[PDB]
Amino acid sequence: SYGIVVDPKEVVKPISRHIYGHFTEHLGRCIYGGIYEEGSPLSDERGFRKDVLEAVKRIKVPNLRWPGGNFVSNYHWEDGIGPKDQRPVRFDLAWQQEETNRFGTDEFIEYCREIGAEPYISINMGTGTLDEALHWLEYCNGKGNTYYAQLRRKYGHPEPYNVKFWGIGNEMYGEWQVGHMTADEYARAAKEYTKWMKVFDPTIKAIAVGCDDPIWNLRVLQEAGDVIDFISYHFYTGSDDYYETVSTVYLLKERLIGVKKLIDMVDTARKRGVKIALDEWNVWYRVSDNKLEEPYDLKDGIFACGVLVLLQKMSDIVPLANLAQLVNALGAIHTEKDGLILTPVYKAFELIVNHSGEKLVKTHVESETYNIEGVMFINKMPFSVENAPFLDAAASISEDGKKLFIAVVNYRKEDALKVPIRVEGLGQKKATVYTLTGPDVNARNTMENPNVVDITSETITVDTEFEHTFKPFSCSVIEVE
Amino acid sequence: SYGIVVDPKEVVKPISRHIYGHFTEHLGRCIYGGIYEEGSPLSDERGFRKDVLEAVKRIKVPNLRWPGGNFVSNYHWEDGIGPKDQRPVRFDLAWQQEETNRFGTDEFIEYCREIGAEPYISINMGTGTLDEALHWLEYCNGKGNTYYAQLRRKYGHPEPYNVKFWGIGNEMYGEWQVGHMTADEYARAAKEYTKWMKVFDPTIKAIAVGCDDPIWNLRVLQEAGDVIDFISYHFYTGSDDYYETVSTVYLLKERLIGVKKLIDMVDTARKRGVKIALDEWNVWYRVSDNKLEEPYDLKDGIFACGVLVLLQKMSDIVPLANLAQLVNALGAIHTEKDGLILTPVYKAFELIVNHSGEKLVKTHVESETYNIEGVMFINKMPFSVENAPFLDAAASISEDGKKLFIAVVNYRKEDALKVPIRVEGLGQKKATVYTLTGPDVNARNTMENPNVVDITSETITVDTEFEHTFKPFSCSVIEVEL
Amino acid sequence: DLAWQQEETNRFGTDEFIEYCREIGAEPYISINMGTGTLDEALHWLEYCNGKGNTYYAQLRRKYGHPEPYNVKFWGIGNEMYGEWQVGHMTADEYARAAKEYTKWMKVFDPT
Ligand SMILES: OC[C@@H]1O[C@@H](O)[C@H](O)[C@H]1O
Ligand SMILES: OC[C@@H]1O[C@@H](O)[C@H](O)[C@H]1O
Ligand SMILES: OC[C@@H]1O[C@@H](O)[C@H](O)[C@H]1O
Ligand SMILES: OC[C@@H]1O[C@@H](O)[C@H](O)[C@H]1O
Ligand SMILES: OC[C@@H]1O[C@@H](O)[C@H](O)[C@H]1O
Ligand SMILES: OC[C@@H]1O[C@@H](O)[C@H](O)[C@H]1O
Ligand SMILES: OC[C@@H]1O[C@@H](O)[C@H](O)[C@H]1O
Ligand SMILES: OC[C@@H]1O[C@@H](O)[C@H](O)[C@H]1O
Ligand SMILES: OC[C@@H]1O[C@@H](O)[C@H](O)[C@H]1O
Ligand SMILES: OC[C@@H]1O[C@@H](O)[C@H](O)[C@H]1O
Ligand SMILES: OC[C@@H]1O[C@@H](O)[C@H](O)[C@H]1O
Ligand SMILES: OC[C@@H]1O[C@@H](O)[C@H](O)[C@H]1O
Ligand SMILES: OC[C@@H]1O[C@@H](O)[C@H](O)[C@H]1O
Repeated sequence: SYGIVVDPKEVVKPISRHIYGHFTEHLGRCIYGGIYEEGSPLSDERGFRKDVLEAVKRIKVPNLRWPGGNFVSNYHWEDGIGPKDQRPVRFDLAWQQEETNRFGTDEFIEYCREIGAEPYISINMGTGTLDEALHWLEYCNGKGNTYYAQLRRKYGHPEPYNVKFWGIGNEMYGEWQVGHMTADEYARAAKEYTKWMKVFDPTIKAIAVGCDDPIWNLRVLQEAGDVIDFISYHFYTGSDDYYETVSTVYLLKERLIGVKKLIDMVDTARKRGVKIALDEWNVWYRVSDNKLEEPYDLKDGIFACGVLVLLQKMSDIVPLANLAQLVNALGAIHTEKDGLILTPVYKAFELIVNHSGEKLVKTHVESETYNIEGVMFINKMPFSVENAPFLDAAASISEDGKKLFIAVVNYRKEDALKVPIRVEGLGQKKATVYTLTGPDVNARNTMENPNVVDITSETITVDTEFEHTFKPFSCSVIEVE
Repeated sequence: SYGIVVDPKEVVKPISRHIYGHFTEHLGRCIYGGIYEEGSPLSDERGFRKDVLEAVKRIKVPNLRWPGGNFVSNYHWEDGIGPKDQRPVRFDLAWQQEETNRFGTDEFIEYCREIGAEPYISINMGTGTLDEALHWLEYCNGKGNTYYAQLRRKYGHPEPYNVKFWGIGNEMYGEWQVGHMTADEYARAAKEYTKWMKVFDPTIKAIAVGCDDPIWNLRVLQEAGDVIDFISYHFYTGSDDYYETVSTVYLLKERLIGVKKLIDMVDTARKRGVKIALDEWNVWYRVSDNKLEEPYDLKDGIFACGVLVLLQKMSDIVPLANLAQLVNALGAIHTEKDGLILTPVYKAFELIVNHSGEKLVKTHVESETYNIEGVMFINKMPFSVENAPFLDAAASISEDGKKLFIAVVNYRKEDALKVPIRVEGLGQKKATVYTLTGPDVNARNTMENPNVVDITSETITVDTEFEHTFKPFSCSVIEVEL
Repeated sequence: DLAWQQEETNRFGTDEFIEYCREIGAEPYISINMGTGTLDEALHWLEYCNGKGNTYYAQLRRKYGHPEPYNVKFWGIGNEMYGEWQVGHMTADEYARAAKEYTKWMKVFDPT
């Protein structure tokens, strides 16, 4: 009833490196007090929190999304460039804060270079214009003599930033968004912005706004599916119950398959190979204010491990994903003036991203399954999932072919699971198992106790067949050879 | 590389018995000269062709759809009831033929009763009205003193017919349909007709029209997803090329998953458990006239075996399917005045429905796969399929738990496959393999040679592990006592 | 009659009109009713006039005295359907769709 079979010689498909993306919005203390804090003793002279930097570098961010989120739909990017003391203070409608614009495009790009991430910029389609977006693109990517390319040089960067990922609006369907649009308006607008941005720089990838309204999605695909590269999906989940939280990995799975099928049903989109960008996702159900400082526990970190494992298996369909968000706001990392906490959501990335290959290999998993009905998100919406596995895994190998990584999530709350594992043609060797778990499903890290939830390692002896006991509510990578 | 592991003690889900249903339209010689031929030396006292009747009983039809198809969207069911001599001759717009109406509701129900099939009636939403559909339903199902219930009694049938399946229109999106509608029109009308019909008889199942247009499907699910029970899907396929034909089993599979996910995306539909009725499907690509006598070959019968195995594994999403059509028109069975021909499409049904269980059990298949880019249907539309298997299987067990059926399709065009099969906890014993096969991919049965493509039986010995050599382009059922 | 507010006895009808046409040597040109009429009703008029087979309305023309088809060549698909004075008047989109529908099925029955 439980077992795992891996064939390292059978490569199924690449795993897109962008599944491990992140997102920082100008919301609460995400940016100001989070990644950035002028005159914190913990910041360098650019204002970057150095302790945050060290934690972000450790999870090897492939791409970073900015600046929103709801914020970008009332953000004018030119307010954020040039001599800092000359930048206007603006009232942000989305989260109802004064915004000083001291963190703006050039500082965001500097932050990306620092951490090694590809910038992923979202444009303003609420109060912004086509010209305004093309100017932002020209500023970042232009290598000619246009005014905004010159302006980037004048402000201290001769070389183009080459921003590759551009988000065509944020959540333009929602009544909460400034300048929100109907399906027809947004679909025509997404086609218009995308096609002209691509006339200026044909190398960019454009992410168009998707949601759960299947008519919305289809209008977007029908109208813009000849020029866009992704349609985005946002997924937020969770409740006080353990199984109700972690099972929604498998709800997310069905949601994604649905969006994929929509793409399949629009010839031009199916033919260009439009894909999905899961560009916002996390647990989010406890907090509902303008700071969103959700206190993640181990339960939430197991959900996060389950998503990363899922994306390794589905990255051909969903090559771009971005946890919402990096710091403080729905934060993987929580900061205080005098330190930081690494939540179990952070730990999920610290585990998977440091123990994972570039190619997915044939993995066949035997598992008991369960059915569940629960609630999710801040409004406690009911959902159900059928046949969610208690045990799930994905095996990957490194580019060179020297290392095998078997990630295993044991969702069982109540019991450890002894699992026979088979690996075809594997010698008999030593391997390290890295395990994320904690003392109970509501365990948390604090300033006082920063490692209640942490990754432990043990050496084990491995063969073509072997068994391993996986603790309850845990995720482990068996790193071999 | 190729292998099959079955666990007969792990029951995955039931297999809906309605996946093997059939469809007879008033099209060309499907009815007149097909199932029904008044005065033929081959017909009984009701005018039913007896040779056809024997062939239809052999495939254990679980439900039979009638009378269309494009036909029904200009059919007035009252034209086909009462003393046959007084039924009016009509010009059928769909297929441009005079319809004498000598085969109508009472004859159809009698036909269904004779073959043991549940009737499935489509209603006319092209030229018909709400009243007219209500009256048809009252005639068939009314147990009271209403005019139409009394009329059914008067014409010789006191007991109500209890027709369970009702088709809410046919292909109402297509410009070829008489009275075709926009999506918003049809979605509102489907809601209106279904809801009042269920006020008269809450026990019926309503099938609403779906297609390949996702906006159409979603209007229908959004507007009527609170009252309909199924959304229908039609699937026609085929080309001259062997792989282009059989691989579209797997195009269908993705089309179905598509429509299922549309249902998932409409909360009222999803919560009501709205399913798919694949209520027309076949190979159709050679003939384009008003008679549609598509000359099915073995390649086409292999596509059909592939669909039935697929439906065994997906019947929880697609519990109702109907091959189009039973006789002559896209015909599984082809008739002439002096006999009939069983096509390999008919043989697919002969094989699977006689050798299959009621519950699907755990079946893991190893198979090499292939990708293809082809054309399909009379207009040769391009399609592509990714990772179609060369080998597929579904294992099922009988209701009592005492017979195992392992259906296996070898799609390879040229080579036999010796496949290792494991059945968990099986003793060593004898079993029978029933195999639908023929000499080449284009083989056909004829009047002169009715058995070129047919089902063979042989004893083999099985055990917990055994092997069997499966002919190329063949389907087999290994039937085992447990 | 709603259009001219008169009692219409119908003592002059299709058969008398055709007979009048044959008397004067004119091709009949018949306008159909798209106000209170239906597609079936138009098709039945056409079948009565032009059918040469065994359809109910062809037989009906024979029963009333005229075994040979009338072969009416000109059919008016509606009259002034845009006008508010017309019974059952239509918008452009409604009339356009209906004209296509009536015309195409009438021509399936008689393509001449
Ligand atoms: O991540 C918080 C908010 O979630 C989504 O509703 C918005 O795009 C973002 O501003
Ligand atoms: O803000 C998170 C939201 O919950 C869903 O309704 C919104 O569309 C999704 O983006
Ligand atoms: O109820 C709204 C919830 O917000 C979204 O992320 C969840 O998917 C949606 O179901
Ligand atoms: O094969 C299972 C799912 O159905 C397909 O359409 C999706 O691409 C895939 O992830
Ligand atoms: O498993 C833990 C990760 O692997 C190491 O390289 C990272 O620094 C460490 O945190
Ligand atoms: O501690 C875990 C770190 O990640 C591993 O890859 C490093 O070698 C190991 O020391
Ligand atoms: O739910 C599907 C049903 O399961 C079987 O028991 C019935 O015969 C079949 O029609
Ligand atoms: O079965 C042939 C025709 O195919 C479909 O187009 C129609 O519903 C049916 O009349
Ligand atoms: O008649 C078969 C047809 O080809 C497809 O476009 C139609 O919708 C389908 O019903
Ligand atoms: O021309 C298209 C073919 O008719 C339909 O049945 C096929 O599915 C459709 O793709
Ligand atoms: O047939 C099983 C299909 O696989 C999944 O991708 C769909 O949700 C489910 O209907
Ligand atoms: O395998 C063929 C079928 O099994 C027997 O009952 C059927 O009559 C026979 O034709
Ligand atoms: O002939 C094959 C028929 O199918 C079986 O069930 C019958 O016994 C067998 O004779």
